[PDB]
Amino acid sequence: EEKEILWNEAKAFIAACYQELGKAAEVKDRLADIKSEIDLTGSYVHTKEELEHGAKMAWRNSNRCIGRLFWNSLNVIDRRDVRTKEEVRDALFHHIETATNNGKIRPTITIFPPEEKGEKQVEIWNHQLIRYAGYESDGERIGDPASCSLTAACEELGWRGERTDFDLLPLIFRMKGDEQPVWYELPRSLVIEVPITHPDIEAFSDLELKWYGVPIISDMKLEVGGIHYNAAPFNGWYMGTEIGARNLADEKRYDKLKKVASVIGIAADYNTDLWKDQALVELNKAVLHSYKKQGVSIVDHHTAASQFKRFEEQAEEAGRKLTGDWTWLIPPISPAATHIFHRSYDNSIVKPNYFYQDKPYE
Amino acid sequence: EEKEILWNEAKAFIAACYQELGKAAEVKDRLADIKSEIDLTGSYVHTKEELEHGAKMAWRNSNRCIGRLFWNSLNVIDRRDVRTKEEVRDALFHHIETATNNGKIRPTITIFPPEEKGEKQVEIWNHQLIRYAGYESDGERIGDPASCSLTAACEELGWRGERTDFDLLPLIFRMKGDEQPVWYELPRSLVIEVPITHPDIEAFSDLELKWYGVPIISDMKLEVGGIHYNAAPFNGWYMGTEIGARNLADEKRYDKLKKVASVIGIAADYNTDLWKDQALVELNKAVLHSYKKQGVSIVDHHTAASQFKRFEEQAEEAGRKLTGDWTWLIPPISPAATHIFHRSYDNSIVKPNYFYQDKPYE
Ligand code: HEM
Ligand code: HEM
Ligand SMILES: Cc1cc(N)nc(CCc2cncc(CCc3cc(C)nc(N)c3)c2)c1
Ligand SMILES: Cc1cc(N)nc(CCc2cncc(CCc3cc(C)nc(N)c3)c2)c1
Ligand SMILES: C[C@H](O)[C@H](O)[C@H]1CNc2nc(N)[nH]c(=O)c2N1
Ligand SMILES: C[C@H](O)[C@H](O)[C@H]1CNc2nc(N)[nH]c(=O)c2N1
Ligand SMILES: [Cl-]
Ligand SMILES: [Cl-]
Repeated sequence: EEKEILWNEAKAFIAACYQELGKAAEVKDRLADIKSEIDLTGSYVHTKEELEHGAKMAWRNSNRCIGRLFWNSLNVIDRRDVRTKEEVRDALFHHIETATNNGKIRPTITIFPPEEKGEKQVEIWNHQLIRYAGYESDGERIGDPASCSLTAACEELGWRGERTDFDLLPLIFRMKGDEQPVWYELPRSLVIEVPITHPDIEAFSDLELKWYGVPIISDMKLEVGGIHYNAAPFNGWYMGTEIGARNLADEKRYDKLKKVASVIGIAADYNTDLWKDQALVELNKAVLHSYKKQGVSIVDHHTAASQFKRFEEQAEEAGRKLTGDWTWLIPPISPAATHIFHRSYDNSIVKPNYFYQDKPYE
Repeated sequence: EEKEILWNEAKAFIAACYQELGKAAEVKDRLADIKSEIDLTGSYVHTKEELEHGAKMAWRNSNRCIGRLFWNSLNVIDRRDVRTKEEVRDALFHHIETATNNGKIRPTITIFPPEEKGEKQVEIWNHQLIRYAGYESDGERIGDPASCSLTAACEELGWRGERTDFDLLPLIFRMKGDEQPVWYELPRSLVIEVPITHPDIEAFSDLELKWYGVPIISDMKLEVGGIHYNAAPFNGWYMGTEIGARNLADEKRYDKLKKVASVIGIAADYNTDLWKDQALVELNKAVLHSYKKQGVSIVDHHTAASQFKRFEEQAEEAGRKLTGDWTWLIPPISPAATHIFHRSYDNSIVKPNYFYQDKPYE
């Protein structure tokens, strides 16, 4: 039953992948080899080209990603050879280091062994390799509320945070065979952080805001040709809105708009003053300014939308059918100022692709 | 064939309408009367209660409307008795006058005779009873580009605009039997306009911006129980974003962001400065300020979203299933600051409702 699914997804992937690579003739043989490998081993193994390209195709088919223009420049690290929790840990450390690149962020994915019989070889508990801890107890909210579950789950296993608003969560993952996951404290020399300051408002530094430079997603499954790489952390650079309009602005997150309104010298009393809208912009101006001033890669939503437009154009020219999720593609600040707002997108799911998978804890 | 459709939509509407009104017992008889009326006349006629309520239900089911909270306070004018183009003209004049109410805008709908055999008795060419003319010739763009087709169609019939950026388009509609539509110049004493000024920036008045106070939609069909009221102009007040983030901001409209950026003293050179986002807010602050300062009703998107939330709550409490269009419900400025952004809506179409119908010209 399962070997039928795997076989059909393999035929589809190889025939398409080799067509884009220009190896349409090599399809016939590679198919037969796969047919035997699935017949005997129950699962086939990707070549380095198939894996590297399949990961690039997956990014290209991420309907909710606005930065898909550079899908073909994805730096792919093949760590399907790891067996010990030290190799995995070091691989995670390396990914952070190489992807950060002193600030010149490289879109990188590290690929660990896939699910064998649906059985995870590696199980990463982090949603992002670099994230801030969250604490909620006695009506006291500290840090990132979105990380409350993982933080508590980490603290159930002997980890303890300093209870600042920006405690670096440890790398926590579980091996196949192990009943409990292990956790490792993040070497702070590997983590670039950016303090948020305003280009013309010196009082903005009184807010003492900051964020990590590199978003490394580690809660999604890379699916390539029937093979399920559940542990494949990937990263790009930030679109400024993600930090200033969601992470630091949301009431369910850092909730900083009232404090931002105070330091910029506007009242936060009346809706018709649009103080939230005004605070949102200045905060986002501060974020972009701070990242550029530090030398950490970042993109504004207007530039990102322009890049995504070229991606649309590039897609049509290559004969590729375009897919996208309008609700996620539009930026949370001035969405009507982008071309994305004024056109529709097909939200059909095309494989290879990245799929969200629920965490073992909460 | 048709009389089957009309009969089923009549059963559904009357049984539901009379249930909400508390006249569930009167359903049985009224149904039978309708059954005979459709049998003989080919179409039935609504009572004043059924029409008034059906129009309120239609507003309540407008998935793309954020201001549905006050659906039950809709002022319904029943002008199904008009026969001459003077009665229709005066009815249109009256609607404008009563709905404006010196600035205290009343949500009002004027209902003209429905399509008889699918044949329109009245055919309104305006998209809004009050709108600005648009001119495009010799690379010269004047007025509202969205109104270019109608403006040219009006000028084909002897009308001529002064070619300012805010020429009031004439009321233009066609009668059943007439081959051509008639046009009437709008009595300017009936039209409230609001000059746009900034609360703290005196240089904003140098832009010489303004907009009409009342949006009166006249391009949609009111469908109530199988009956098609193609000509039923309705109005509410403005949500500030509609004027400042779409009408005056869009490149395909008035395209004022660069000029707004200049008068507020910011550079319009770099994307990372977020000058578009910053200009958008200040322009929208100016719009809300100008309407409140003049005494013309208006709502900000934050207040509107709060009102729409009560509508959601009211819906659940009444046992009513909620329907909405997320893509239209979110405001084009700071959408993530509203609850609407963080929840989903069923975009199912429930009747009675308002349906868009293409204009006879372009
Ligand atoms: C080059 C820098 C990149 C930028 C600026 C970017 C931008 C974004 C943004 C803004 C989102 C939506 C976040 C939200 O508002 O919720 C997103 C989603 C996503 N991006 Fe990208 N992205 C980048 C690189 C990548 C890379 C390298 C991959 C993987 C190969 C990727 C795959 C995805 C996926 C899978 C999602 C959806 C995640 C989910 O389910 O929520 N992106 N991207
Ligand atoms: C009370 C004041 C009202 C406000 C503030 C309001 C607000 C809005 C807004 C913002 C939109 C979307 C416009 C856009 O962004 O494209 C909308 C759409 C709509 N509203 Fe309302 N509305 C109001 C009253 C009414 C009334 C009185 C009716 C009719 C009974 C109505 C029916 C609709 C319909 C049918 C649409 C969709 C029109 C289309 O197809 O584009 N609304 N409303
Ligand atoms: C590679 C990459 C780059 C970038 N700039 N942003 C992202 C998205 C980051 C991101 C941040 N916060 C939240 C999410 C979504 C979380 C999420 C949660 C659930 C339940 N289902 C989903 N499909 C997704 C994504 C990814
Ligand atoms: C009663 C009412 C109040 C209000 N504040 N806004 C509206 C919507 C006004 C409005 C302005 N510009 C454009 C539109 C949509 C035009 C439109 C165009 C097409 C092709 N299909 C549609 N369904 C709709 C609506 C209606
Ligand atoms: C494709 C997209 O859903 C469509 O163009 C919607 C987007 N949201 C919108 N929002 C508003 N206010 N008005 C519109 O016409 C639209 N159009
Ligand atoms: C219901 C709604 O479509 C859903 O919550 C979407 C809206 N758009 C979004 N946009 C972003 N950036 N992130 C999200 O998680 C969502 N969620
Ligand atoms: Cl993030
Ligand atoms: Cl309008």
